[PDB]
Amino acid sequence: MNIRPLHDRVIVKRKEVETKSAGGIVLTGSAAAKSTRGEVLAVGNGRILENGEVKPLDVKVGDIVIFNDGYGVKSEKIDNEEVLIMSESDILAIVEA
Amino acid sequence: MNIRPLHDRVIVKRKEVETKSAGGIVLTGSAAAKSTRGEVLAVGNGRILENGEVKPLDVKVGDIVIFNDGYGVKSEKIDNEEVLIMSESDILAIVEA
Amino acid sequence: MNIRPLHDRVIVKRKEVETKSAGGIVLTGSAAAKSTRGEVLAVGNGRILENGEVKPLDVKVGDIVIFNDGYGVKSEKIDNEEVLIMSESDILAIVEA
Amino acid sequence: ISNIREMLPVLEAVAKAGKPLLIIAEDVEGEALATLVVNTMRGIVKVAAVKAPGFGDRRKAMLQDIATLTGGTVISEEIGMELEKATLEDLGQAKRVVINKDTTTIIDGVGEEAAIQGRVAQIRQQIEEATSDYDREKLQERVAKLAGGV
Amino acid sequence: ANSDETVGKLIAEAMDKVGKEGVITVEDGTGLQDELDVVEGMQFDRGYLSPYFINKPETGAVELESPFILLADKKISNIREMLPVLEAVAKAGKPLLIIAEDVEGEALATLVVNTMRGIVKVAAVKAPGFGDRRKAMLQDIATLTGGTVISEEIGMELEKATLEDLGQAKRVVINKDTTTIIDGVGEEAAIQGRVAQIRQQIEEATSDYDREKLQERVAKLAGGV
Amino acid sequence: SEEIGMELEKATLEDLGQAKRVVINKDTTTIIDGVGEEAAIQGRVAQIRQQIEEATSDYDREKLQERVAKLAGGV
Repeated sequence: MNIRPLHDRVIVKRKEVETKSAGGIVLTGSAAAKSTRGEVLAVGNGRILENGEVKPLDVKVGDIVIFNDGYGVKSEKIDNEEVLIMSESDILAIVEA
Repeated sequence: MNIRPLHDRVIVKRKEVETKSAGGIVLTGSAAAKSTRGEVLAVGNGRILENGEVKPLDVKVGDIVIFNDGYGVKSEKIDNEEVLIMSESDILAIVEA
Repeated sequence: MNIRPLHDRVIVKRKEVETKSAGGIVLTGSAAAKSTRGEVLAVGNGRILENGEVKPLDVKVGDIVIFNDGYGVKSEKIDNEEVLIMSESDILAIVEA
Repeated sequence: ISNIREMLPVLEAVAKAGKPLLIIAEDVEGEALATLVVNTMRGIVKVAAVKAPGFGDRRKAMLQDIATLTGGTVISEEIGMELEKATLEDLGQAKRVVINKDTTTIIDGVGEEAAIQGRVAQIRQQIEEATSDYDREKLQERVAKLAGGV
Repeated sequence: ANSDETVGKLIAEAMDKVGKEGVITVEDGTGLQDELDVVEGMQFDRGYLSPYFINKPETGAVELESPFILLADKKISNIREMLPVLEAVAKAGKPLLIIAEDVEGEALATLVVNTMRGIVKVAAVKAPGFGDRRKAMLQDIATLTGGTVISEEIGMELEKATLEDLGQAKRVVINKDTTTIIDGVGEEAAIQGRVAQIRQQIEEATSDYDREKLQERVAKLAGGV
Repeated sequence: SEEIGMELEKATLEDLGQAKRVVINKDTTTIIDGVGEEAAIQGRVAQIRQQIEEATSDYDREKLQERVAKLAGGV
């Protein structure tokens, strides 16, 4: 037992804070670039909006994702390590192309 | 693998910042005209609003488009290059006439 | 190719700024009367609100219209000339009587 | 001159005609000045920009006198002339213009001599009405710049 | 000097080294004995921005061998402007001297991280004086280095500069007070055209106090102070 | 420090110096006998001493003399 996302909810680890060697060259100082890239840890059941039969979420555990660092997006420790909790809709995207 | 738009979401490249030779004549200085024209890079599945059967988005990859530079419209690097992420409804239009 | 309105969207040319000879008599100075009258240029498909079968918009190309100069109403160049982009509902009316 | 956004159709028109240009206005904003520098430097239009002389009513009067000399029109809000609605017929012309860090000088207008004399006669009549001797001298300079020399 | 032979010979020697363009100045001396200090090349009275750049701590100072020099108008707000130039210079491999009117904390701290850990060898210094004479002296510095002054007025983004748009010198040396540059890459004929422009404005100089400041600018470009 | 780009959160026990004893009062702090290498101390003393020879302010030259004295010798 950790704790489990509800309906419409996803849990992810933020990849980095700052991709520190800029371009692959310059070693950046304090830039504040909390990474837009996350990676999926848990996925909460399905979406239970709209009364009828429950829809599976289109994200899955193992996915590498991008999300909005918005008001809805929360962060807390799994064990002792910070991970982020949000809705499928505060997520923007999953590994294409 | 890049990362992929969700349901109702579209990814586009902004064409220019400033159409620099005004009218085709005058070479404009600092005007701040971040172009209203984009061009489609990826299209996220369909729209999953309203419970029932999923609707395909009416935009497609290869399209040249106009969008609102609004609150909903986000921007981030594909590889090292900035591209813009938004809903079908924050998009205004696709190449008519 | 110009660019095309989405679902629920309409494109129009604003008729005048200032109907300059007031009453047909007095030649008005700087009054700021950006005309409430527009004329239709393009009409985006139909309205795709509410899941089921798609409804045609009740406006058409060639129509002379009145709209609200509100927050929703955007303006941009077709070729080099400013025209206005909005929803069917930010439009108020089409040529009666 | 707040923006190049006002300036555009005149800039298109003058560049297309091909002649150099002198911009008189009460001030020029950073966007406007920087854009003019980009156009001159890279060769699109040959343009000089200078500030209007003195202040208030005598600045307005001297700008009309400058227009009478050049054979041009003064663009103002009072006449209801948008900068955006000016054309190349609405610009005066001179044979040569020369400008320094301190001083501006214009050599030999296109303005009609009879119009110049009508405007000189107006200015001269107000000399005969001049209660302030200090300002009468300033009226004497305006007659002298239009006709004769200082 | 009322029959003071030492004063006479010191001035004869100084006029010797500085040249006709060169300016000789008088200051309170450190000791009982008179001394003469002659500097050739482009020296000006602005120090190193941070002490972390010190690559000669036994000289108390920074020395950079064959550097590119970047001249910028206004403030360096971020490394976000700096990036493509930083990538380009690092990839080329040469040391670098940053001239700008100021450097912001994010920019200065990032430069310290890169120098300290060895990625790029970079010194940062502040522009001399204020207003129009700072702008003029920055053009003179660019003429000496054989470089381009990056400014908003010319419409040059810092982000759109390239390595062709940077001047160069044989050596640069910098202290806590003073900056000095040894032997430009700027073309001698261009230097003389710019000297001739500056010299012509000496002949126009109503303020004698500012005429001296014009004399220093001619002297720094050609001759010594 | 921030200038070197060192987060307090990213420091380790290798990045802390050490002394044999430390003693502290309501006014005064004193440290007895460092772990710092003597050659490094002398290089840093030599840097400080060279700036004494450059010191235009006699008042601040005394303050440079105290820094040399605290590092080597006593006050």
